[PDB]
Amino acid sequence: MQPHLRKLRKLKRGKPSDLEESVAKALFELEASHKTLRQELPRFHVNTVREVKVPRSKKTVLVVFYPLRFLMLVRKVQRALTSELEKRHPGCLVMLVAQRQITKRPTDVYKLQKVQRSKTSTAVFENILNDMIYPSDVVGRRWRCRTDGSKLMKVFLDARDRKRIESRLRAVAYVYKQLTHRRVSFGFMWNPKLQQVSTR
Amino acid sequence: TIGMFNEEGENVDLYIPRKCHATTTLIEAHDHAAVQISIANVGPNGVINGTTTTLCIAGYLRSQGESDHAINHITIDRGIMRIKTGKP
Amino acid sequence: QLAEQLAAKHLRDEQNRNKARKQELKKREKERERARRDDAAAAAQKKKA
Amino acid sequence: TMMSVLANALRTIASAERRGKRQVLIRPSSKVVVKFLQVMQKHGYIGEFEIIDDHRAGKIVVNLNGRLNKCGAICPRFDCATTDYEKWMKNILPSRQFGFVVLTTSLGIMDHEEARSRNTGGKVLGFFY
Amino acid sequence: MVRMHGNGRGKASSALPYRRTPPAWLKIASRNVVKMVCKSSRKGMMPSQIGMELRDSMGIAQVKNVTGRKILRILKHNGLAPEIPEDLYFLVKRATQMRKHLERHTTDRDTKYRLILVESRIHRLARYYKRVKQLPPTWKYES
RNA sequence: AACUUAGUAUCUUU
RNA sequence: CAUGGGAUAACAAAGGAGCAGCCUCUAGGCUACCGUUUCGGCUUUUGUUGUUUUUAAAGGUCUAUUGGAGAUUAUGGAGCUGUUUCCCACGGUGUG
RNA sequence: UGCUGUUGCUGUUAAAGGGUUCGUAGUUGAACUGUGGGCUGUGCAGG
Ligand SMILES: NC[C@@H]1O[C@H](O[C@H]2[C@@H](O)[C@H](O[C@@H]3[C@@H](O)[C@H](N)C[C@H](N)[C@H]3O[C@H]3O[C@H](CO)[C@@H](O)[C@H](O)[C@H]3N)O[C@@H]2CO)[C@H](N)[C@@H](O)[C@@H]1O
Ligand SMILES: [K+]
Ligand SMILES: [Mg+2]
Ligand SMILES: [Mg+2]
Ligand SMILES: [Mg+2]
Ligand SMILES: [Mg+2]
Ligand SMILES: [Mg+2]
Ligand SMILES: [Mg+2]
Ligand SMILES: [Mg+2]
Repeated sequence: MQPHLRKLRKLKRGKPSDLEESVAKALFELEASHKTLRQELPRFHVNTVREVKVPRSKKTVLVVFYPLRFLMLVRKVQRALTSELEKRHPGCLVMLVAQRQITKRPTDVYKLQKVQRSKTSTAVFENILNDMIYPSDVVGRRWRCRTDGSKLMKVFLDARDRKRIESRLRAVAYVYKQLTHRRVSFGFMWNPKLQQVSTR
Repeated sequence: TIGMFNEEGENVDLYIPRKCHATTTLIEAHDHAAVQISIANVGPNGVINGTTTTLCIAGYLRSQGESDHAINHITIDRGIMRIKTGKP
Repeated sequence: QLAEQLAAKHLRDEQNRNKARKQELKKREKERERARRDDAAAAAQKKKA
Repeated sequence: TMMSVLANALRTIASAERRGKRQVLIRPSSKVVVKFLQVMQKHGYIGEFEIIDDHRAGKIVVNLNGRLNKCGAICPRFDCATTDYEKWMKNILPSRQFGFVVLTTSLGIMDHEEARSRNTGGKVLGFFY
Repeated sequence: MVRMHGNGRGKASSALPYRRTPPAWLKIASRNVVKMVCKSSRKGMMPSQIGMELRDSMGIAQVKNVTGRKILRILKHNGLAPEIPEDLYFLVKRATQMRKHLERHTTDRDTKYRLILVESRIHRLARYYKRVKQLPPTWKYES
């Protein structure tokens, strides 16, 4: 088969989709002729590629699911790899997300005690959000419970990263709602140590 | 529409006491320290036209010395006092 | 007697894990060689074109 | 040491309401405390409240209106059948026309009126009016 | 220390940061951090001292934040964990030193009072460690 | 409409 | 005593290298299985019951061998030797 | 008769905190695994 098809799982090599094929060629082309990615890509492959429209905006989001065992590999070169993939795919935002299993919360206390804590929905959803914003880290988290009974989560980021993530925040919130079916709102703190929220 | 109402829809309350505009506390008939303050509205010119805004402050707040702070908060809320000076 | 039973189970476990590690190393090398064949045939196509 | 987080939270709110504050900070937080606040909020006795995450037992900031007179936990939990509701309203509520006894039931945390409507008993958590 | 045995109400303690990510300027690999932890342990240093030296001279604020494992966990995985838990070891050492002083100073009743508190602390600590099976059953501190 | 940050020295001193 | 509900709690366990264990397609080669201080039991069709045996199947060790995963990079680690995209109105950010 | 107080007592001065500390039974004991979306209609929902 095509040499660039080993950047996908062997399941999808037979009949790759258009987006999976395009990502595979870009990863294979980046496997060479790139200093930082040549050291890590050869051991790396992706699971699937999914497109999200992100309404009230242009520049749809390409979500690239990869196996969780490559988390450290992706983390080391996430910034460079995201930029190169976005360069190869104009009019798109690239989101590298690790495929994670979720263990349904048992109704039995003895089964609850044996649940792996990284398989819980809360841990998985936080890690998915951390994947989404990776260069920036969560500096604070709050839940506003309105008088109507709704509870909305606000995630604060460091204001020093505003020029690198503010444009993508709307895309991040929608794709997070797609993957996790939970809502997240974003804010910026110029002094996270003192809980100082940036006004503008 | 305020107060105790009958099954026949008749208000059975003797009267409806005032509520403090700072703490939403009922002002009792024996307070004698609760005050009512009227602030005149001002038109485009510096002249009061015909109208006032009324504030009710419970007597306990005045005894604690927090009536001035409460009146500051209420007037800022109602748009009477400016919370800060303008930009230079 | 409990000591021999416990030791035997531990020995079986170490043998099982060692066998699995060898098998995974075998599949890794076979796939790596196959990847070499794919790249070599890619070079052959480049020579044609 | 602190034995009941819920009792600490409810007492903090009651003291702040008694002192006439507009905001009150709660520490530490818990799921039971949040559910108690939501029942209070659904009936209009408190305004907005915010849960602050500290990677520990979190904190809560509660916006207080002037409607809450008193809230308090009931210790021990004192399990309550469907026939014991009128007994508890008589004992710890100012009137049969307002105020709520909050219980924990297998259907969730809810006030006594909703618990009677769903025909379920439980364990008394607290009260507010 | 503070509250148990002596009605002290001190609050001094560390305040761990909210953001757990290692700083970007820390270029050291996790496998090397594990190596230093084991190397420091082989020199006889206790886990508390190992963390402080890494914090003071290597810019490693939290071993767990860098490697995902606590220092004692790393020592246990490498077979370098102390035979007796660190806090129990230090309490036993203090009790032995106090008893050595009391052998000559028989009228130091304040030290005798402090010794009672230390030995009581040892026995409560031993009860916990035997329950969680970090101490062999029939472990007993002998005066 | 509940602010994005709101100084200051004196005396002795192999 | 029976049964529905699982929020609040209780009992028990565990103290996390003190740890389970990746499945799957095809070939094959050996080995019957259990009893065992004891010389003993041991499926079905062979018309039936006893006796002696086979072809086997079904497990088990091994040689492989196909295709899929993996919750943590083996194209790795350590030891060893040598030398354009995006935002904005053109500017800014990111990766080269 | 809330003068036996589980509901529901009192203990600075009226009756009543043990001189201090350790401490076994006993009583009590922090947080967390979490409560879903979509569509239609409807309701001063609201900014
Ligand atoms: N220090 C060694 C320990 O001895 C233990 O064995 C000891 C215990 O089984 C038992 O000791 C008991 C003890 O159970 C019980 N809780 C208290 C009792 N005082 C002890 O008894 C012992 O001590 C007293 C005087 O101190 C002696 O008169 C007596 O002869 C002795 N058996 O008798 C043995 C003493 O020789 C265990 N082997 C183990 O805990 C450990 O090896
Ligand atoms: K005890
Ligand atoms: Mg003490
Ligand atoms: Mg083991
Ligand atoms: Mg009586
Ligand atoms: Mg009576
Ligand atoms: Mg009396
Ligand atoms: Mg007296
Ligand atoms: Mg608890």
